[PDB]
Amino acid sequence: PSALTQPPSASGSLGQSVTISCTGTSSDVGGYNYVSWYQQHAGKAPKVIIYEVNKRPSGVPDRFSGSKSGNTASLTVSGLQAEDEADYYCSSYEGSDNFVFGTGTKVTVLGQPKANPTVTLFPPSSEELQANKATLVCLISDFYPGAVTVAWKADGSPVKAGVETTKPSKQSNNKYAASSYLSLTPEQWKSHRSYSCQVTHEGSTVEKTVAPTECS
Amino acid sequence: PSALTQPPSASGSLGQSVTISCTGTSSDVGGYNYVSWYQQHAGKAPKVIIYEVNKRPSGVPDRFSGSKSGNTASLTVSGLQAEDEADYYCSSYEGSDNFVFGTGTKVTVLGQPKANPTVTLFPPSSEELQANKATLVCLISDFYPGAVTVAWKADGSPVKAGVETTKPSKQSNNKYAASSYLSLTPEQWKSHRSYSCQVTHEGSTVEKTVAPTECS
Repeated sequence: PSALTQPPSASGSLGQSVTISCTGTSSDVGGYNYVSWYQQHAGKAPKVIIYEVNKRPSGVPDRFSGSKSGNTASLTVSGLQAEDEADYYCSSYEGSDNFVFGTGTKVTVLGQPKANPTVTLFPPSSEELQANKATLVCLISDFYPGAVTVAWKADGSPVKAGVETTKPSKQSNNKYAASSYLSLTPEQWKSHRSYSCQVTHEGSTVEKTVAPTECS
Repeated sequence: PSALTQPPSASGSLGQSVTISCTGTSSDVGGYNYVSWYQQHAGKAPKVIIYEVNKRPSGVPDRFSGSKSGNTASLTVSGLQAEDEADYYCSSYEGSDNFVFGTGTKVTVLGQPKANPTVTLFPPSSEELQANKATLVCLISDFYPGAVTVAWKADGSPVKAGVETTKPSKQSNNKYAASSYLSLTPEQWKSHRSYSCQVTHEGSTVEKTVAPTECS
């Protein structure tokens, strides 16, 4: 048997463009015209962007393009914008009711501005307290690239315990977002002068502090 | 569109019959009797394991039952093997220009006891408002298996905009954790009576309700 052959790397820079290969055989891509191009975000829906070798779906943007050339179908995504980072799989009709897929391509943009994160600290809410538990959410958002560390602090002295810190998702703007949490008893909470959230990105350190004051 | 609701996570032990749904919004009910179940394992690509409602593609093992009882496609793995662990996306071709995939269902083979999320909602920090910002963060912790839905409400109204759910991460306790933020303008924050955060997970659903209150 066999798959379909794409190469796993189509890198380009913004404004520019990229040109992905999907090679089949005269049994799938060669003979039938039904070659489709999926766009897929990390472990999210994929969707049809190209379907009958090349044609526009309506709500698919104006510049992903498909080509056929023998055993080979090609997507050329012209003009490159950030978000085009994805995984693009092809599909080729075989016969006797069966569709076969590709190795897929991870697409990468370059020249995307780097961002130092917005760091929002959240003190333990009123009800959290009424229930008698306390949690601190450091919301580390809007960064790029996706390397960022987190540290919490007792009071100057550190907190290397209690903390769970999710590691970085990607959002609607092709910028990354992560969070960190200190789970503590309100004892602990009302005991200390302040609890910090230190967040470290491409050399730019940020520290946000929280003191029992709140409004919550 | 996002027009085929699929569960966040399904799970069983080796031997359990795991049923999976694609519930379609209004549209072509009894109108696309042409739904397709597709796998994705980590790092592979989408093997379509069901076409035309109940039809098995070449070499799909008979375990992988399929039906569409009424508005609802229901795949059924009628004997869980380890390798069944995968994402599952349904699909519907609603007229040439329109291919739709379900939201996606993750199948886990039970490796820990099942553990429903602790939904904890944080309200805009006092200070943050002092800076004219409004952000809420729904924190979702300590769940298994790690595949969870999030929905927000502005007064029982899906807040469709400004939402940024992340992706499950392994916590040192070997359970998952996610978080959805919501960026807002102060005025809009006050101008709503309540805000809730509803997190769907394997039958259980948790919704946490929040409201504007002051200090200042």
